[PDB]
Amino acid sequence: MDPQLERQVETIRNLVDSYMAIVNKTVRDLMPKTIMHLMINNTKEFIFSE
Repeated sequence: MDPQLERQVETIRNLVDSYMAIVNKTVRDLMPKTIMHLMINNTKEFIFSE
């Protein structure tokens, strides 16, 4: 299967790397936004109002 698996393995690996690059961009973006929405702003609301 070496004539096939060699190419199939390389094909899959390149696809995985590209897709994971996209996922890393998305998570880097979401995390600061998620933290601000749920943690910092609620703290400001509590300190002023509660």
